[PDB]
Amino acid sequence: ATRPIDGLTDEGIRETLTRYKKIALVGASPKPERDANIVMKYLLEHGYDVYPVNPNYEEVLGRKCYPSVLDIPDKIEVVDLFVNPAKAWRFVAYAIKKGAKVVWFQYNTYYPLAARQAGLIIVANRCMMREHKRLLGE
Amino acid sequence: FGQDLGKKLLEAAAAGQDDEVRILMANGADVNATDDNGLTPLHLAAANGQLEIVEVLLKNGADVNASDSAGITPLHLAAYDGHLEIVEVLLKHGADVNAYDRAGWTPLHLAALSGQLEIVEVLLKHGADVNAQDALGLTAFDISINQGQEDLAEILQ
Ligand SMILES: CC(C)(COP(=O)(O)OP(=O)(O)OC[C@H]1O[C@@H](n2cnc3c(N)ncnc32)[C@H](O)[C@@H]1OP(=O)(O)O)[C@@H](O)C(=O)NCCC(=O)NCCS
Repeated sequence: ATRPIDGLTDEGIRETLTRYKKIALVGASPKPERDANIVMKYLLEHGYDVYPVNPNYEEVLGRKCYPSVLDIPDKIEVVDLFVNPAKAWRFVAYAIKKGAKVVWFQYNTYYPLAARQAGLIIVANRCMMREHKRLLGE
Repeated sequence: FGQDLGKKLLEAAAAGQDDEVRILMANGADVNATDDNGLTPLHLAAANGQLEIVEVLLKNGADVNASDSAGITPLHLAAYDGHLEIVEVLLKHGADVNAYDRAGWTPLHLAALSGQLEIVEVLLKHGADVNAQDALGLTAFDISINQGQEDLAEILQ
């Protein structure tokens, strides 16, 4: 059930994890019950520049939180998605406008209208935290 | 303020809060509210696999065949995300087994795409068009074969 929906290899995964530091995190939040919370904590803790995106917050984990991706001042490379499958696919389009190189769908977030829209490189049904732990972790 | 109540209904449904959905409903919120893109509480409850909440939305008259601006319906979402019980119910309450989204996909194309056997079975049972074609002229048959699961293609002939 944790089966990769993309067909990249982990040389491919090591690459994005390794060359890209600029991460937009969509669906970010202060709730602990949200998986987005722990993952953001973990990214921030391992050298990534993480900008949270959630219009229901001005701020998250001590970082200015933005209404939209278009809203972020500096460059972004990777868009990390924590929203509903009925919803996530819409961020492909925004990432492309932003000039991003990757869109990452965390678990239960992907819906195939996203292939029809896609740079870019798509990651689907994987965790940025778990892949990091496995590939680069001590 | 119905807007606030509608946004509250949407989240509770998506989150599977039985109790809460009861408070908003018995307190006036529209079971047929929508967000900016035409999503309804049923879409979100079917996406996330919240069965009992799917039942209570339908009993109180939620449109079973509501579509967003990309032409997506609750039956699309329940079939791509593998929620069978919810498929069974949706069809019982009249879901259009052959609705097309923006990409031109039906719920059959979609069950094939993430490879649900039991959900392919129920759809063919309820009259699914095994020769429906998407924007690229492909069928649910072509698809599972691309993906290498002959048995499905076998059942989807
Ligand atoms: C997607 C998931 C969060 C479920 O979502 P949901 O219950 O349907 O709720 P929503 O999809 O509507 O949104 C989730 C959140 O992002 C927000 N959000 C909603 N719409 C948004 C938008 N258009 N833009 C940005 N954020 C949005 C929320 O308001 C919210 O958090 P909150 O509860 O603090 O307000 C859940 O399945 C999940 O966490 N998936 C990934 C889990 C995973 O990858 N874990 C890995 C462990 S290693």
